[PDB]
Amino acid sequence: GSHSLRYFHTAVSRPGRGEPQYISVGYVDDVQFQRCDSIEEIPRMEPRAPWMEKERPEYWKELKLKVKNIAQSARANLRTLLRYYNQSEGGSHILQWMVSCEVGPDMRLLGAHYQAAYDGSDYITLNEDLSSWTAVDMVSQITKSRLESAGTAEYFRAYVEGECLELLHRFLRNGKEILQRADPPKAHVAHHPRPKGDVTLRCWALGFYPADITLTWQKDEEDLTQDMELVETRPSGDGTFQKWAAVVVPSGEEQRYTCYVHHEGLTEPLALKWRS
Amino acid sequence: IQKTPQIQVYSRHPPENGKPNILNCYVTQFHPPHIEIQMLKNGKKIPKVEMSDMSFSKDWSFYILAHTEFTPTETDTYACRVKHDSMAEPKTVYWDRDM
Amino acid sequence: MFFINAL
Ligand SMILES: *[C@@H]1O[C@H](CO)[C@@H](O)[C@H](O)[C@H]1NC(C)=O
Ligand code: NA
Repeated sequence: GSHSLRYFHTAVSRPGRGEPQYISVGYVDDVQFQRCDSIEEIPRMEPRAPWMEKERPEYWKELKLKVKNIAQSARANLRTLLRYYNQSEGGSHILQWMVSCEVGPDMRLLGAHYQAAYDGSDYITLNEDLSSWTAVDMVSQITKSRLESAGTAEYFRAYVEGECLELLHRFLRNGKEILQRADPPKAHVAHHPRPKGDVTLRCWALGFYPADITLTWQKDEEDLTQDMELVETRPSGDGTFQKWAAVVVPSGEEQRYTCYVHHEGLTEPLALKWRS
Repeated sequence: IQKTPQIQVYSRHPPENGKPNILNCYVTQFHPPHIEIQMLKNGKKIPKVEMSDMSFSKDWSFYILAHTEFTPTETDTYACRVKHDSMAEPKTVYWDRDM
Repeated sequence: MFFINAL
């Protein structure tokens, strides 16, 4: 029921030729709305959702300046992190961070997040209170100490209560048809004989939004957790998601098995068997 | 850290021989973000492959979607080939109409 | 579109 505005930021210190030194993608819930990057110091921006056509030119001009300033700052931060971690100058290193704000059904603010990683591992996290920080080691402890002495989380809260809230409100209004929706899964069980005489049962779920889903197989009175093969949920490319879960079973016992599907768009767990 | 890509090759819509469709190559769970993805039909590279923007998940690992138009038939073979720095050599995954 | 200097 709640909704989130989320940005996923990456900076790279020695990118390959043609590769971005900085890139960020923005989402509302599970729908991407833009790409920003900087390649050889040139900032670029592209829309990815149809409601972005309603943004005024002033939106993109302000965004362009933010992209230039962020990329310069992340580059400087990568230089400092190399020194504090006693690392060599030749290699390429990675700085990632996530920024988000969350509202409830009635558009009331519920929370926000700021979290950063260096070379793929947690570095620092802003806590639930939006005032204190959680570090992982003595380098990030220095960062925490400086952020809390400076009171720097004040300025993140002002971003959350200002531009983050403004954009989430406007995007939920202009993109209402795409964003304020739940598409239920269309589900079926497929049957595949195997060369050795047993059978693969594959339970499919297609065409659902949002992405979060659960698929489970169950045998009469026996738990099949370790038995099933479950693929990571995956985009179909049209704005919906798909997934399957499979078990191998003896020929003739297919009706002992049941697939259960749980999704926001269903009124209750759906139960499926191989029909035949 | 360094993390090895997981690869899935699949159609947008359930496949039916002779009917146009979209072939997806979804690559997840890798770090760092540099990656090379190609798609092949009957042993020939497909030049017209669309790439989504790259993003990442809450555990910091990256993910990306490549896709191209295709028409499945009873004889044509399709593959996605992926190379990442965590791998000594590229990995090829073939489309299977049942998965 | 917000960034905090880590150091
Ligand atoms: C880097 O080296 C200095 C001097 O030897 C040391 O004080 C510091 O703790 C080192 N940094 C890390 C992250 O271990
Ligand atoms: Na401050």
